[PDB]
Amino acid sequence: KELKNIHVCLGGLFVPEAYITATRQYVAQANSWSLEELCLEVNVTTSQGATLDACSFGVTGLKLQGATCNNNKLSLSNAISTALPLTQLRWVKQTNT
Amino acid sequence: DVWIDVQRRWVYLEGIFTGSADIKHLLPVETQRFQSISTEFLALMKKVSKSPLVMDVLNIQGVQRSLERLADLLGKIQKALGEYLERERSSFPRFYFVGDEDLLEIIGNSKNVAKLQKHFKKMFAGVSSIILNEDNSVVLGISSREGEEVMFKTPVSITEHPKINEWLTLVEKEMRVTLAKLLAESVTEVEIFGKATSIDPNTYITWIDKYQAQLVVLSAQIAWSENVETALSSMGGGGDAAPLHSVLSNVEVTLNVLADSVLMEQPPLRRRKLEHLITELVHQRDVTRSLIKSKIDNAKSFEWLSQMRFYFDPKQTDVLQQLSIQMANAKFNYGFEYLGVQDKLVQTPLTDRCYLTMTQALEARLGGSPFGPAGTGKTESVKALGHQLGRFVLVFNCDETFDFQAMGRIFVGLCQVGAWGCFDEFNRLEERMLSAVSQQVQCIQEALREHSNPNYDKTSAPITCELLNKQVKVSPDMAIFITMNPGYAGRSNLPDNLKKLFRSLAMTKPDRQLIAQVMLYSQGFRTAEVLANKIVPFFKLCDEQLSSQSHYDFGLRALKSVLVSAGNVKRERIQKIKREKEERGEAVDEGEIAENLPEQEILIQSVCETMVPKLVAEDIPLLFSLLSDVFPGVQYHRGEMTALREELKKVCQEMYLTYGDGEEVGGMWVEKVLQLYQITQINHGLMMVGPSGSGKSMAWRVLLKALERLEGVEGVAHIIDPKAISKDHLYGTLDPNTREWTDGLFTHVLRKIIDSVRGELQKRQWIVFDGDVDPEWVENLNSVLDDNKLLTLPNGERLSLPPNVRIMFEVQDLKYATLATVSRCGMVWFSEDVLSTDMIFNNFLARLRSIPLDESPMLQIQRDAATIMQPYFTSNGLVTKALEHAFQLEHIMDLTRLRCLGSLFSMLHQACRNVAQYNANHPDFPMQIEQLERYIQRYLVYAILWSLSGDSRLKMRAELGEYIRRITTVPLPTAPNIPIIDYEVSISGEWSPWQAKVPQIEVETHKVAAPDVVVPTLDTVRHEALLYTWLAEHKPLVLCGPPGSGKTMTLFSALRALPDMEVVGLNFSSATTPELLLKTFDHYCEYRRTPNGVVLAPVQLGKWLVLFCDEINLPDMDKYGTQRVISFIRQMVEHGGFYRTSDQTWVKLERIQFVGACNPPTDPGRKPLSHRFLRHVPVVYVDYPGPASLTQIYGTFNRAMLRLIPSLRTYAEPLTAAMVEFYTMSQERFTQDTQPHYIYSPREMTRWVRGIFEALRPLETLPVEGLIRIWAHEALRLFQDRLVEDEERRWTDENIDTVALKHFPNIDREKAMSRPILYSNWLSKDYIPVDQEELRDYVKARLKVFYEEELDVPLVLFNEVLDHVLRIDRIFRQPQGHLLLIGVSGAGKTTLSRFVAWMNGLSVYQIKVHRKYTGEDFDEDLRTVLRRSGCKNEKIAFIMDESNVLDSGFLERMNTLLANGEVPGLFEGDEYATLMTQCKEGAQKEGLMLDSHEELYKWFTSQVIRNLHVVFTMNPSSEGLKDRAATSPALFNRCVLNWFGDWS
Amino acid sequence: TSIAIGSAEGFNQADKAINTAVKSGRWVMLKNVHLAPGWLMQLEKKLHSLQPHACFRLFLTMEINPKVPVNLLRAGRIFVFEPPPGVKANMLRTFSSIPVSRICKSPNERARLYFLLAWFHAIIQERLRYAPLGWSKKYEFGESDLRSACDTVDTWLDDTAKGRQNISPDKIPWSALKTLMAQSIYGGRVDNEFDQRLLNTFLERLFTTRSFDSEFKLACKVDGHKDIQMPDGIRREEFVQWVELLPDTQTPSWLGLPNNAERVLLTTQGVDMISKMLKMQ
Ligand SMILES: Nc1ncnc2c1ncn2[C@@H]1O[C@H](COP(=O)(O)OP(=O)(O)OP(=O)(O)O)[C@@H](O)[C@H]1O
Ligand SMILES: Nc1ncnc2c1ncn2[C@@H]1O[C@H](COP(=O)(O)OP(=O)(O)O)[C@@H](O)[C@H]1O
Ligand SMILES: Nc1ncnc2c1ncn2[C@@H]1O[C@H](COP(=O)(O)OP(=O)(O)O)[C@@H](O)[C@H]1O
Ligand SMILES: [Mg+2]
Repeated sequence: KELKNIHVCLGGLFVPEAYITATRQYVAQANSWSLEELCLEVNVTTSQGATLDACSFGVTGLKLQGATCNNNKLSLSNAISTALPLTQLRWVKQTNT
Repeated sequence: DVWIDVQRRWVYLEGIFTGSADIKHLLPVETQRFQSISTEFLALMKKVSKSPLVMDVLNIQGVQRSLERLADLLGKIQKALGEYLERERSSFPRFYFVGDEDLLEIIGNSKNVAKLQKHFKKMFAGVSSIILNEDNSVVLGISSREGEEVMFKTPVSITEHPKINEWLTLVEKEMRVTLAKLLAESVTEVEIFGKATSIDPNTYITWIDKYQAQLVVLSAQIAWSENVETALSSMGGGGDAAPLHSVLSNVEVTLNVLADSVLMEQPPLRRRKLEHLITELVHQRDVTRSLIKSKIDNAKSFEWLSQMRFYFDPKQTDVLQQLSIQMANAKFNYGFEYLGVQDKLVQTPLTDRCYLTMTQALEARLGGSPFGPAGTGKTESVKALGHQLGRFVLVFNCDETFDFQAMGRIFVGLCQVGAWGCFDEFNRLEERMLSAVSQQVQCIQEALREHSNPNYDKTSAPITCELLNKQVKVSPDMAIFITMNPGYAGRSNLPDNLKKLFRSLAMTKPDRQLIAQVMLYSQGFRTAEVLANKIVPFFKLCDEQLSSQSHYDFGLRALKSVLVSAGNVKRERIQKIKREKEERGEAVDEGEIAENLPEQEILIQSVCETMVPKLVAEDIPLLFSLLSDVFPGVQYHRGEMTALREELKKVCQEMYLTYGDGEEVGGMWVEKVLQLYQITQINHGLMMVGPSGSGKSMAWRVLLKALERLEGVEGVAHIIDPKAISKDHLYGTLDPNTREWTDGLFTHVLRKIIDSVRGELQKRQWIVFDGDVDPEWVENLNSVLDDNKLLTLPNGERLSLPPNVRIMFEVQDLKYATLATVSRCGMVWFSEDVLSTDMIFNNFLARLRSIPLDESPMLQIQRDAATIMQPYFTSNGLVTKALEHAFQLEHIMDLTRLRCLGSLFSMLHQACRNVAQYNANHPDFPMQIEQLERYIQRYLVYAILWSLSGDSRLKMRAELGEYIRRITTVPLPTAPNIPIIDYEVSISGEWSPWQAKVPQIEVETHKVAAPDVVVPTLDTVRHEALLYTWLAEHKPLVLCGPPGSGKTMTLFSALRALPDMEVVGLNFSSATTPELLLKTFDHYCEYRRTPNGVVLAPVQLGKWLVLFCDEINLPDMDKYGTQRVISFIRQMVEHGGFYRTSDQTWVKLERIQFVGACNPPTDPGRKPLSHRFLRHVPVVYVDYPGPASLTQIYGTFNRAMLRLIPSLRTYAEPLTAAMVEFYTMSQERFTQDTQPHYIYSPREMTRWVRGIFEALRPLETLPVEGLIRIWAHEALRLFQDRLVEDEERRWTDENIDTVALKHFPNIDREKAMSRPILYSNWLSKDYIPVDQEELRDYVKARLKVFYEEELDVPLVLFNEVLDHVLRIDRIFRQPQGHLLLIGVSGAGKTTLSRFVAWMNGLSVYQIKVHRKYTGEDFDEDLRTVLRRSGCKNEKIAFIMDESNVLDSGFLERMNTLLANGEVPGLFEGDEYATLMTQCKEGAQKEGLMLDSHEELYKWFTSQVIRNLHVVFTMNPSSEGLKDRAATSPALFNRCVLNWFGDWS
Repeated sequence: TSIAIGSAEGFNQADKAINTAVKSGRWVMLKNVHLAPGWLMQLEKKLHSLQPHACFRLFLTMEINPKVPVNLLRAGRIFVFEPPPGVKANMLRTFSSIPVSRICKSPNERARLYFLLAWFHAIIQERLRYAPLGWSKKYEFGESDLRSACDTVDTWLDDTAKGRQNISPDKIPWSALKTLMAQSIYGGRVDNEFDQRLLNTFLERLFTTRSFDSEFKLACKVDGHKDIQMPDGIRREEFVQWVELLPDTQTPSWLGLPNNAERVLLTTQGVDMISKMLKMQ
């Protein structure tokens, strides 16, 4: 149960794509959905000031190249890279809209 | 030099003329010329055979002039025949795809057309055979491989056109014409089928059945193209109501009819036609939907122009020009080549991009180069585009043997025929060959460009290009395509001038979701979209989540194998439901059957039957969770193969193997066998991957036997070690001069299966590759293991793989294969857990209880022993626990379970033989059950100790003994400190110490430190017994240990107790190949053709041959981690034979065994042996004798030595102590870390004793100080001569003085340690010490005499020169005495060697090396030296410089010569006969009357050993010395290294 | 006579061609001579002891690799060929390569299309200097792509304008050119979804009817507010003069990249120049 609420650094994992697949599989099993009909949406918030629901997984260490994220909206910047404090990966059903 | 050539020319010309009886009708004048030539040949036959003497026939006049005239005539007629063949190939250019002999066969067999049927497959895309009447005089039509046929509108009459070329050309032309007319009729009918609101299914199926699978799809595409063009023309007014919706609705209703057709049962051809039409109409529907969405209202809009559009104009008279294919601005005319029934590719957004790019390349008159990763549709998309335009597409699998000439011939054929050439794996060519081929490609493309100009007219000169110094007509239909897998291993880089001749296209991400949706839809799967949307993300998630293994592949080759299996499973389930309805009821409604069918269950079954077998143990739960999530609720239960399980039960019973079901013992292995059976069912290319000793070989052998007994089809297996032979011998060679193709091993096997002379096509043929896989040899099998199922050779030949042949690889890892090989084969993963240790124990006990050891009281002894050993060979038993503990100790080699188990089993067989010998020696009182029980239990403990810790040092053996004592209940020795490893088992059944077998001996004074003398030591008596046990079973074995440990002494001491075994010394170096073993076989063995096959046995009857390999782990590993010679030996040990590459014949070994020796694989230059090779060879670790053992061995030698002078009798113990102490300090101080040659072993301790003995032998008496002086002199000569730095020499000298005064306190220091310790037999008769000044004067006088008779170069004498000449003179006075002088050039090494050789009466031989010097010259010089030294008894100082080494072959030959004293392969042929004659006269002169060749060669070897002295001089390079320590290992353990260095 | 090195027949043909040309005065080019370093010694020795015709020339095309003999390098004149150093130099090379008669043809819009193609090619190649950022991998955008694109422009302009002196900018087959350049000519090398996205962005931005307006911006905000303006000329000479009067102030913003893309590369190049000056003090 605690492994869901730990924020991982995708750069520090040997196989981050396996982590993404594992989180997708967790969300699908928990909600009795199908794996192929799940899409990913990203919400960048502050590490301390964040809430993880049953479908959201926190990820740290993601660096944004050539842009800044304020209020989950992107703007171009002259900085080489901008650090994203905490990236929340929420798995939701595909809408096809 | 003329008779052989003329004879050969006449022989093959006579064969050609006689075999082709109809060649005379069309080659009249040269037929008469050859008739006259044959009359002359008959006259020669009747003249020369009358007198069978060379002198009787060279004296006859008119023979040489007539021979030259015949040679000229033969050359002229051969040229005429070649020019005729070229001219006949100019007409009907399709003959460029058949061989010269095949073309001649076609020429000679024009009367009988039955023989012509086997050549139409390679001269046409889909014409398998022609259709003929009963008269075989008129050509009615042609047929495809699937049986589909087209009937000619006007049949071609052979009688009216007797010549082969004319009627073949007419057959091709009529093929094209009849296909055009059939297309016109089919288009007329499908046009009626178009523009209709509803379609009658019966009429549509009738039309589908009427026409060929090619033409129905072509007509559908046409009709749709004119429909969309007309609809867009209607909308061209602007704002018009769309009739494109009508076209879409027509497509949808026709697709509904086709989809309803595939549910119900259809003939296979009509099913394939329906599948092709479904794919095509799905593409058409998608295109029409895109056009509707984009609101296209113009026919000139690029959204319509970019598509492939067909425009049919039957009114035009020309056959090629009725139909025109257009894509963007590229226009093509349909080739109307009969393509048979091909498999169609879902046209996806990437086959549409590929079509566009490749057609743009074609319109630009330059080739196309689709590139990307593996399994992306590159070859198949090129082939599909070629079939779309009706072109003849030839696929070539390129490799490094596709040189300039082979590619030139291929280009000539493509140019003349007018075909497309798909050169797959093209970057597998050499970079220089790619650069050379770019010129031909550029010339062809320039010819195409000049053809394309409007100024050119077909009535003008034909368009030609210069290919291979000839003008070749270039057809405008030619295309060149190359598919490359960039960045892959084994691939080259294309030159930049070659890349501009091709239009590249990255094909990296195939649209897998569409291919699966369309593939399932065309197979009758209702809800195919859902299944595709589940199965493609499933494969993506399997790729992402599962662990990274070298044999894993989840690409389009896996989807395509899963989808095909899904279709097959659905068909099988429908048939099963029909049978069940027949059993219960009668109503068989196919609509209801298709409606209520578990399609997700079928897909899961296919996934489990294709993807599960390859998964490792920790990945199976992940894939099953992925299946349960992607396909929730759907579950599949594997169907039991009850009949196959029973048949496998019988096979395992007769093969002493363990069978199990599910969770029973052996259940996993049987499951793996069933998985292999299924993957065999679905794949024609196979891999059994898994660690060594996991059950793969037994799995496929048991499967083959069970399939033979279950299906009735005989199973034939051809096991090939691909890396034990060169790729030239594996696939074949093309002669660069005469262009003559010689079949390889695999090529010969496949061609033999295809020919089916002995019914090989009716048997189940499996070609097993039991060896390592690398992208060099396995990628030649890319076109074989693909969907082309074809082996293409550089000489243009193509061999289709028959449907009954399976290509199987049995490997232990795939870490060097690229993803191009992994993606094309169905994997089965055999973990070591599949074969449990209990199963191996059961197999051993069953074989012991069934197979007698002698060839029955022996079987009764075996059964009793097996009954006794049964309790210990159980799971969680003594053997299992001991093996588990043994894996925690450290061994000199990587421990494997089966090496230990094989050693233990052979040792137990030797125990049974010991009991049999005891019974034979006590006929009155045979061994009873109690004595047998005690002996067998104690011997089991002893064998476990020696098989599980034999290759480990003393501490690890003691640890294993202690653990066994802790865990076992067998009686054990009660000694408190002595380990169990120090005990043996007497036949009475009691532990007896090995020390009772170690007696303190007294060596004879003349046998002191002799090569054949072994002082008995505990380790010697133990290792001799172990080696006797392993050799008596003829088991291969390896002795491992430091150099000088005593491995060869132990082996030769153990072989002395075996009188029927003769050892042959083989010295491996880094350049060793199987050729050395083959030369040894040629010299010491002979091939005889037994009725069971060819058998290689030693020449001497009744004697076993032992091939002793001195350095078995030196041979170089290629860039893919394989030693070819080690693979050869592993093949000879596993399968008991090898393949003779002369005629591709399996040769079975008999009375031949192998023994290897090596330094530990952690030593520099030593490679760890393969786990598959180490499985069969037990390893015994022979370590250096310790100070106590050294004291014992050399104490006996010194005691034997000091008996020469009785006054020195009391000094043996302190002398031996001083020797041992100084040797130990020298070994500790100077290690191989500092310099490569700083290797100190008991060998120096032996040379020390021998040197002191030789310096003491002639003296009548000597004081103690003289003895210490000799001791110190030998210490200096043995420990200081090799030292590089002066600090090392100073340390050695100071510590020599220290040791001498420590162990000999009451001696005169000055009279024994006077620093210039010089000894020489030059001034006196004996080897007494010499003083420096008198020695200098003597050397000065001898140098004056040397100048008078030899080199007149004056020399300056300094003390180092005197030291060096004394050192050289010491070596020149020894048997097999070779020198290695290392120092700067110009230091006097060669001059001093020559001068000392002049004193010692040694002839100086130096090889005269120049620019044109090569291997044969060195071999001839070696033969001259060996003949002079051996046959003529001449003492020769063979001085050789490192600059003379122009090749590694020189060093290999010198390695063998320096070690053995004889080169086995040097004298062969007439040279061997001359050598043997000369050896006969030489032995006669010596006084020995020797008759047999074996004893003459032994005498020759002894003479070469005694007489030839090799002096090797080299510069003191740092890395060069390390390189030579491996290239020529004998240079450092057979030569005496002397570091001259620069002048101080 | 052009001969590709690598085969024995190639060496024989090279020897024959050189022997014939040193007397007749023909030209001879041997390609990929870096693949036969041993034969280059013999070729240099043959050339040194020779008095060829006045007009004889020997061309040796090779890749820059150390296997080339030093003596051959000293005996001949070295011409390094590499990507042009900037947008201006690249466009100058492009305009010099294409013949004048090809650009100046029946439709007066052909010159503008060729200029747009030259600008696109220069922008595409100049982004390669910034390997992770300008593209995702070092694609081989070379002269073959430019020639194929010129051929496509010629073919489709000729098809749309049947010899007419003027064609409306709307009537120009923009979709054909964009699709071909993104699918066959330049998009063939691209094996990445995002690189294809970038190529499509560039093609839709540059190849459109608005490119014939007088206010068209080749590159916006190249430095602060300044931006590159599309030339308003209609002849090849006007476009070439616009290229020659380009400022010598090229920044990554001309390529659409951020101006900080070159900072690390420029710093490393300056340090390397210092090291090279010091290495041969
Ligand atoms: N079902 C079985 N029951 C008992 N013993 C078996 C069974 N299958 C194989 N063995 C034995 O176990 C050992 C495994 O050797 P096997 O030939 O099966 O392995 P392999 O996979 O070919 O390994 P390698 O790669 O070294 O050739 C052999 O002694 C074999 O006879
Ligand atoms: N018990 C022994 N009796 C005689 N010589 C021994 C004994 N133990 C070691 N040696 C000496 O050890 C050396 C072993 O040489 P060799 O058999 O060539 O070893 P290896 O095969 O390990 O290179 C010889 O000098 C041999 O005399
Ligand atoms: N002690 C010496 N006095 C005079 N010349 C010497 C002496 N040692 C070597 N040389 C010279 O060495 C040359 C021969 O070289 P050589 O001895 O064959 O070379 P290397 O030592 O490399 O085998 C002659 O010119 C000879 O004069
Ligand atoms: Mg391919």
